[PDB]
Amino acid sequence: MILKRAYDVTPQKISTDKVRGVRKRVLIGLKDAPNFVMRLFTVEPGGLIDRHSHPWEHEIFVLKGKLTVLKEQGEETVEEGFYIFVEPNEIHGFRNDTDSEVEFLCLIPKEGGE
Amino acid sequence: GPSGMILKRAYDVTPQKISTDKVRGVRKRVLIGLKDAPNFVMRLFTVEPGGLIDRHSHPWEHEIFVLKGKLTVLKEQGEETVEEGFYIFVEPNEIHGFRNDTDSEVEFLCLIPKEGGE
Ligand SMILES: [Fe+3]
Ligand SMILES: [Fe+3]
Repeated sequence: MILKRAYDVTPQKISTDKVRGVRKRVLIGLKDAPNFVMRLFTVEPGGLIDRHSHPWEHEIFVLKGKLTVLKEQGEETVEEGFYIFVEPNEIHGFRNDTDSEVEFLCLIPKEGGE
Repeated sequence: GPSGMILKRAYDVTPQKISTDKVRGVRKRVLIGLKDAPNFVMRLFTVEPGGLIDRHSHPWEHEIFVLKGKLTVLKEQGEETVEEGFYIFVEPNEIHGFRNDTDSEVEFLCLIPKEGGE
């Protein structure tokens, strides 16, 4: 059994053509997980995960702040305490329009890698 | 399967009492359940003050994230208390349980493969 403070997992900075101002922690990865993986994303102020889709679902829980969720069309802001279920293949992305860090848990099936 | 995305305040799900031989003082909200999940389910557990999930095991893993309070985790050998912001991975067949030794509600997310139900 593994019991650990998520913050103590070293975050990975992501900065690409589609993702900016985002850090990813892999809490429960491929090494441990038989079926699905647990990540914690931190979105800096003005950070963005542009619209994309995958063959797998997402299960998300918003831990901190106000998260702007990009949808196939339009967007929706949610707060800490919301969960999000993204169906396979659904276009989605995220933005932080606030002045403080936003955090959310994101779990995917293992085929999605970590 | 279906398309779209569900976005919902977890507290708009009513916390239902769990009452079994091995559980007392616990409520559960099914967030992403069997009716919708392709692979694994998401539940939010509330352990009332003095609540207890006795040591047990099952043939699937747990992935847990502590949302509120101080959760006492029971292990095959001894116990350990963790707090909001901790994650827990329980291997398949690993003995585990939980207790709330504090005066206030403890909350944690718990995800299992959907073959274990919701
Ligand atoms: Fe995605
Ligand atoms: Fe269990």
